[PDB]
Amino acid sequence: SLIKNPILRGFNPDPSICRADTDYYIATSTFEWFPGVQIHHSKDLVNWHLVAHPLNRTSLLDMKGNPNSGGIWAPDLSYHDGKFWLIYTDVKVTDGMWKDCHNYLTTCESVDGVWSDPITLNGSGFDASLFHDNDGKKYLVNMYWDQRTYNHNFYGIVLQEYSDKEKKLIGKAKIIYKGTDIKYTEGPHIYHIGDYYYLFTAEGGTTYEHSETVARSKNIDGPYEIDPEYPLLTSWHDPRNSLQKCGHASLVHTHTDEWYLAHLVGRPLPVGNQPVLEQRGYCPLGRETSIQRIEWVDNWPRVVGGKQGSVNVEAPKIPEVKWEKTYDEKDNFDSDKLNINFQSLRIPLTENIASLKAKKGNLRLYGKESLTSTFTQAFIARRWQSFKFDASTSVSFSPDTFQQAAGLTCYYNTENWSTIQVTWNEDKGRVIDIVCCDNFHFDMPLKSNVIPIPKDVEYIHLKVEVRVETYQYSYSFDGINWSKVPAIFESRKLSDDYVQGGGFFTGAFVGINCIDITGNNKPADFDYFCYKEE
Amino acid sequence: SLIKNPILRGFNPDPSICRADTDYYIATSTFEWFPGVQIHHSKDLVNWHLVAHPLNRTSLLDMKGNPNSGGIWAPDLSYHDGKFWLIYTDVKVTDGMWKDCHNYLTTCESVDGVWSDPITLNGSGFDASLFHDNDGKKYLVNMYWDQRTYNHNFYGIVLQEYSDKEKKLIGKAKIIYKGTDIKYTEGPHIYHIGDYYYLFTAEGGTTYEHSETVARSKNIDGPYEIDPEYPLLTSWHDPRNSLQKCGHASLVHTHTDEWYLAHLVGRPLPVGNQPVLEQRGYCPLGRETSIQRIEWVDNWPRVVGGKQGSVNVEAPKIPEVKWEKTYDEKDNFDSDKLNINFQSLRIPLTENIASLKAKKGNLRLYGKESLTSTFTQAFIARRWQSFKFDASTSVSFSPDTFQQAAGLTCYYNTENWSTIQVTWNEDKGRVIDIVCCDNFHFDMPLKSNVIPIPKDVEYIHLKVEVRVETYQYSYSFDGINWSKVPAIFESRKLSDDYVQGGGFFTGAFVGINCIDITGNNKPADFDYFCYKEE
Amino acid sequence: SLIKNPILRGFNPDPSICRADTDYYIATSTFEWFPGVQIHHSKDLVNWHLVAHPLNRTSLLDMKGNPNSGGIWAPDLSYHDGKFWLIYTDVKVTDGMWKDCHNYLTTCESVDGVWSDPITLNGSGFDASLFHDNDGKKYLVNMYWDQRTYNHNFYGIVLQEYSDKEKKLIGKAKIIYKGTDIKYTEGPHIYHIGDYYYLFTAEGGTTYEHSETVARSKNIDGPYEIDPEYPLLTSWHDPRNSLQKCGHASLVHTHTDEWYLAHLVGRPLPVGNQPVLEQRGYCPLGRETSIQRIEWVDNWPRVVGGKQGSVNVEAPKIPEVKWEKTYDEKDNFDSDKLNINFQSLRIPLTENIASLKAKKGNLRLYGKESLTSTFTQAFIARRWQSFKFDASTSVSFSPDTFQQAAGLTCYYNTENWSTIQVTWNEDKGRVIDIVCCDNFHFDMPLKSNVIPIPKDVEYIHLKVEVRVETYQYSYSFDGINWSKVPAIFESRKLSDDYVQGGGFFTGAFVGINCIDITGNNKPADFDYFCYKEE
Ligand SMILES: [Ca+2]
Ligand SMILES: [Ca+2]
Ligand SMILES: [Ca+2]
Repeated sequence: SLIKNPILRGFNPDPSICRADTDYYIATSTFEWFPGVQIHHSKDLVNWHLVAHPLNRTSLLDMKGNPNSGGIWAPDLSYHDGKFWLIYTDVKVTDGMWKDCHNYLTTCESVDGVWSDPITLNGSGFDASLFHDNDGKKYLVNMYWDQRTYNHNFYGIVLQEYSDKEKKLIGKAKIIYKGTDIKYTEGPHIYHIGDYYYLFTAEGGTTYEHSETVARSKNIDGPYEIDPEYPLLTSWHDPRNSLQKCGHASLVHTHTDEWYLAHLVGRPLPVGNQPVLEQRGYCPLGRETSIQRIEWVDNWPRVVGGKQGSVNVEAPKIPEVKWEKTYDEKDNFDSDKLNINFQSLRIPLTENIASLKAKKGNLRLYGKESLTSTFTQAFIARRWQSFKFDASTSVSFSPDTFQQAAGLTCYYNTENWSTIQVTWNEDKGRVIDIVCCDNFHFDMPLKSNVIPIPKDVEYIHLKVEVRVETYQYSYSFDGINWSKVPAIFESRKLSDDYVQGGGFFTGAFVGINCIDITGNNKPADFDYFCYKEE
Repeated sequence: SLIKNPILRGFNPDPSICRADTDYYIATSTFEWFPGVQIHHSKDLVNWHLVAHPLNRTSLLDMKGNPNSGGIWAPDLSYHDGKFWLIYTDVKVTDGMWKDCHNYLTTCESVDGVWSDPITLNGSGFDASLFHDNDGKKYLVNMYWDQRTYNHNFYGIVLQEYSDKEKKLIGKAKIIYKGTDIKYTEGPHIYHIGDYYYLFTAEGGTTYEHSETVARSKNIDGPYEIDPEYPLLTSWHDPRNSLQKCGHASLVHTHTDEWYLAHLVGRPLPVGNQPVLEQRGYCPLGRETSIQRIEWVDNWPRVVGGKQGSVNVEAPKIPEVKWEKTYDEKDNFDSDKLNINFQSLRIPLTENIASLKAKKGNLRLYGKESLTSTFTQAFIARRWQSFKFDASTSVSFSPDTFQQAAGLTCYYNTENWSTIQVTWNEDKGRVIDIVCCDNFHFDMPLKSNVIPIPKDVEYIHLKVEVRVETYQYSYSFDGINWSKVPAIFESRKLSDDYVQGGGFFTGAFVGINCIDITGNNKPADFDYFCYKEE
Repeated sequence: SLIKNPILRGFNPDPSICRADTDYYIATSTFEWFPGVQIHHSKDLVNWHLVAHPLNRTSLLDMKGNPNSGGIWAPDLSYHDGKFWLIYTDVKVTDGMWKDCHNYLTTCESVDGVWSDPITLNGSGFDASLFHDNDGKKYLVNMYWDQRTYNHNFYGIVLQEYSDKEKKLIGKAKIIYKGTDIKYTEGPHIYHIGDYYYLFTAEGGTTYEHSETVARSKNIDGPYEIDPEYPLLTSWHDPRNSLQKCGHASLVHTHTDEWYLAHLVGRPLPVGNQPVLEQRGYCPLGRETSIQRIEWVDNWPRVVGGKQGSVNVEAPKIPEVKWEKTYDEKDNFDSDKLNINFQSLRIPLTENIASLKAKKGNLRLYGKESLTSTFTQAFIARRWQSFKFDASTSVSFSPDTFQQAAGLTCYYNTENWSTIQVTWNEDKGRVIDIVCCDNFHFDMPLKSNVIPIPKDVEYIHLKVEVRVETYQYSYSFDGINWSKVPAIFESRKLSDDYVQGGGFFTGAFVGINCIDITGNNKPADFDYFCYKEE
């Protein structure tokens, strides 16, 4: 069988792969999207399904007010002593001389279970990872941040013993490794294999310069020798490769005695007839997860097929297990549980923000704050996972002020989004309008040419057609006949590469929202949500 | 004798003056500074003292993660039916096409008591104010925000009945007034006096273009006719006047049948030999509160002495009552209660952040997040209230990493501050260092020329000398002999006028903090805090 | 009758008014536009006509390569000893800590005669002016530039005797006046009237803060006393006045013993429902010339009708004399003299750039450099002189590459313009296209939708309709039926107030050009040029 990369499409960065007997799991980072930490499962490493988000209660994860691309950075998922261990990081400051954050540990018998109250770790840097050694000792490793303005911020990798008995870090923390001249040394994981401790790190930063390198030591404290052939993984030198930004990896040893390496990538939109070294590309699907096969040479791991990483990869010798889709293309909102592929921003949804119970067969969003708010938005959304797809919904809404709007939205962060809305105007009553924000530049391109909605229309149908480099919205008053709204958007503008600011770590979403600035919590009822990839 | 403006110095904007029998109060806005809403008291309108901050627990005010210059905007303090009524606004979004915010009402029989849990009002704009009519009815007025990108955002003034019985706004909301051509129409207050309802509004924005205008109507919902002589109050046309930005006013009728108008102002640093129309000034003391005498002509109020506002103002006919200072110039941290002049950022202090109990005679700050964090800083500060002063402290601190730092800080917001710190270096051990941020540009100007601290020094004394246009830090190991540190700072860079971004609404502070990025909560012990104006 | 301001419409700044017996003249600045210095004539001060541009040969004026808004700044025209004297300034550096410039004197018996080769003066500042005293002595006054970065650049007014006999400045130069606290002291002119030397200066800068102030002395050297009522002229304090930016004035004493004051102004486009103090306006007609009546009070001049400047002004007691228009609404290019309302950029036109002698009834432009070049553009243009007008042309052109284009253009400077062009495309052949530049942001909004021109079309008609806040281009293949190009432009973007950079001193023009990058000098024949105001 063949692995066809990427294995986890759309926004799914920083893969932490972990084996539990013959089950395989990957944890990916979720940043401001709630509930936190995606966990996907596989039997064969080829086919994956989404199965859990452990961080689903305020006591585990409180991101109210968190900056864009703050919150959950690279997660670390392990399996030891018969249970799963999750190290996660809440990032509070995403730019400037500091990166204030807090690391925590939680555990659970199963990935989809009720995770334990969190244990407080440290905050010396992000990318915390829990290593379970073969002598029963446990160690936390993370990057150590140097805020000093005349120094590179990535001071190296710190190691400190973790005591499960005391439920805290113990002993002295030590810097064990400083990285290579590529720098941005982060993503540490340790593996004790045969004669060595192997320290895997990401380097170069999570852009086109991304890489993974491996160092080794006979003792856990180092010093570590660097692979003479470093990096292990990178496509920096090959701008034509389908998989770019190859780094932030983690290693798995299969029950079939084979070796695979999960890592993030970006897949740029077509760059066209433009300088291939200069214009490396825009990635609206964010950072995704791929897996490479590893072979060993002179006691160093090496990527089969070359450092750049390959698209089609020989799968492990395991019977094929494909999964049915975890969502319906047309979700009629007939269940009381919101589909696992939907997230909301920063905080748990409550019945005062969203309800599937108020009116059977509908999702009712009670209007809250605007698309620019980092507090409470009545907004659920799912990832773009293809460059070509249709998404649609229909909504009943009776706004009586321009302070009320409900609609379909393509969204990256609070200053990068577009939306088609049902809202209201003094002279025309209920109308369809377009609103967008392009790195904090706001526009309403239709101006007075909004589209009036007849009083007798109950559900207004709204659709977006995403077609690689561009996308466009349409509406329908009968669910059959659609009309195009003349605002065409560039997909590249909902990409990690385009958005401004220190945090550019998520990806494009498509979703539905209800805004009510007045405080009246006006309800909008959505009859369905469609997502269909082409 | 005479009132000498400003009556409330340093950061004290948006004055809401309120009479209760023969006591007078002014509430001012506090934004991200906690506890919220400053209330000062006076018998005579001449002498004022700081007495309360009602919003002092999370159930009233939850500002964790709030943007700079979000949180508490203009407050509204009234006295009716034997108790005080405070309307306040928590602003969550301070820039862009929306200004997401939430208005609330709380009451108390005394300004310094335990205020009631907040009643939820609306969010259609800020500057909410509660008007008690003489027929038992009550109304809320506030600005109505228009987010549409092709429109000015200030749509006018909205009115809605408030029901004390039902604990909520009732009936329909109505736009009662659209303002003049100066626009930015906000700060609405209604006064029913004789035959008229008078509607006061601030206009022009809280910059050098600030003003106040009065309109009147026979009925509460208008139409309102505008004073032919508008504005009531403004120094926009007079760049040389000592008081600038004159606006956002409230009216009081004294028990001596006299009329006074509290309003905000800015007092620029000397502009020097520079064009007086172009460089209107930098105000490191933020917006302060002044009060003018009012006289009535043809049933319109008029500012005695001219629209620009005067520094010296005839006092009401009340026996003078002066107040003891509300702080000591040298605070020895000898009491279990932190001085009323100190605030912290956003959230309640807890014993895990700051303690006066852990080591009596010291304030112990347990290190938390950096100076750039909008979450939890172990940082207490007080307002600059003069252009010339000294402030100093001494600190006992044993950092073992550059991730730990404690010191004296002059601070405006998370991207505008400077500090002298006890911290640590690999080669020199404990050292004194300088850090600063100038509109998100960071620097550490001493570079390798940090100042080693001898192992035997227990408390390191730190001082800032503020001298109008500039300020500079010094240190001492003995408390007697000071050494200047060669980094000279510009006071104008800690001013409303200098700082970048949509929220520029506080003012300069000086205080003491402790940072510990590691997560070890390393304690710094501060023996005293001095503040002495020259 | 009444004078109706402005008397000189469109780009006509810095008026230097001059009486010669019973003729009145006003010179205005022309910056990079050639030939230099516009001179208008009048018998009555009510009716004006454009009659001369003295600086019409390279020996007088060499601006090849000059920065936008460099070249000819405020001119100074006087009449004395039977002839005209013109002081002019060629500014080579328009931004930064210096304003490198050179002042010159030329003379002529008539304004439309052949002016003498220039006498080199000084360079210590711009705004040079020649004062002829009644004792036969003559003096140059100009502003004196201070480049020091910590100082305001406007050091005051320098005075130095000029010797007609020696053809140079003689003796020592002296600073005679430092200006008021408004600063930007420039535009000095001295008038010896009765017992005083009156020194008039512009202050505040040529923005909405512009003004004129008068000071006086019994001796030419000062000290000068400043008018207690200063300024003499300004509308800074009155944002609603029709005439804004009132300053940079000159005084005339008529032969009827009356006093008038020529000055520049800006007339902003409608600002709409926007804060009147904040958005003072965009002026696409640049800075225009107005005239006020002067009365004397206590030996100080005073502006009749108030300092702000009036639109309607009592005329002097002189018979009214009206002038024929100086252009045909439809210019058929039948004369071999290019119409006086046409200028070109920087350099004299030669028969290799533009010729009326190549084909009778056509203006042939031989393609040169792009719209972005400060060197050689084959481009002639006339001022926008109303907010509402049609301009059009028809062009015969056979481009065979996208490197060749000819058409109609609205133009402010090299990085602010738009144009409709006849050009060429690989797939479609000859095409109509649109190109624009918006503060150095370039766009071609039609993209691949360039408009094919049929092979048999010999003249392509091109037109712009300017309609206050917007304008739009159209074309016709038969001169009868017109098609609109779907692109709408904002008139405010061709305004002094919108353009970036240190020099913002001209105004919008409309004209015709031919570009040929290949070096083939391909000819474009223009059959007519229409300009009709409405
Ligand atoms: Ca349904
Ligand atoms: Ca003490
Ligand atoms: Ca012709």
